[PDB]
Amino acid sequence: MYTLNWQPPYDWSWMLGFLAARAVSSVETVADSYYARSLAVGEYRGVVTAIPDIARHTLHINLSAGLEPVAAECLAKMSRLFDLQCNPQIVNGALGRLGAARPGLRLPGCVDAFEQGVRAILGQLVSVAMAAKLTARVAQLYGERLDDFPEYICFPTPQRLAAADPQALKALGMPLKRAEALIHLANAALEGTLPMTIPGDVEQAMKTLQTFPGIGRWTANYFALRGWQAKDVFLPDDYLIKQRFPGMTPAQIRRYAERWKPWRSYALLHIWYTEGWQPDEA
DNA sequence: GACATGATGCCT
DNA sequence: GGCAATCATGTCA
Ligand code: NA
Repeated sequence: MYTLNWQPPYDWSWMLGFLAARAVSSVETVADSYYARSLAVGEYRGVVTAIPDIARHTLHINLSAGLEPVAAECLAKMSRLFDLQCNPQIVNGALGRLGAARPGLRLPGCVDAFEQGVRAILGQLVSVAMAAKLTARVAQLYGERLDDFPEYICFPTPQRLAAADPQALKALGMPLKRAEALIHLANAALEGTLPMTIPGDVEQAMKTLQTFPGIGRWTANYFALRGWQAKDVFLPDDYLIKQRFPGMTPAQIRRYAERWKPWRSYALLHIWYTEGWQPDEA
């Protein structure tokens, strides 16, 4: 019913492929031509479907009945998930050769910052496939099924996670520190200690998110990128990044990444998806 | 089974 | 730089 525009080029197969690898069973459904998932805007809940239209560079958003009242907030969420604000002619004209290979590359955002936080935490150490299994387990155990769309389940809400038993989450296959971290993150969301949208001083914000238990530099940086759609952050502590920077240490990688300001976030994404990439020997 | 390795948090 | 950490895989006695 709703239509949003985007500025070509846009690589929909990469975006959907990125979201597919991380899809939580019963929450999201990712196809080649569309994306769908349960969605809760406050006491309102339902299913959102995003169907791109490469031809007319338009994204069609469909909403089940229960979300109609809060349509705009739903559109705002899909626009942050799919990064429709992106001006590729600017980012590429800044990353040079680094982006030449994938010009329609976008920053996968999120639909709800608290949810992205959960994911960030359970995305530590393990592979993308195991973090996905973990998040599915947490969802099946703490989420709520939709009334009118039984196949779907809503992602666990902060209140429910704040009440959870640490051991109950642990027994799902995660370290206790990780389980406790989720419980603390949920309590921050409950009271508002968790910035739900990008703040004025991202750096200072991350610095504070780093005081929470179970949340370190990788998690806060990753959260900022995905949950706040922050455009200028790098993940030097990332397992695949250290592998892209053979030998170089995190701090090194840091000064080296600076050359990509203020689009470091996009650079991280291009480097993640450039199989044999390596730094241009200084 | 005792290890050790693959895929972040946090302390000294 | 080391200790803690979970599930999955691969050695080795
Ligand atoms: Na911390």
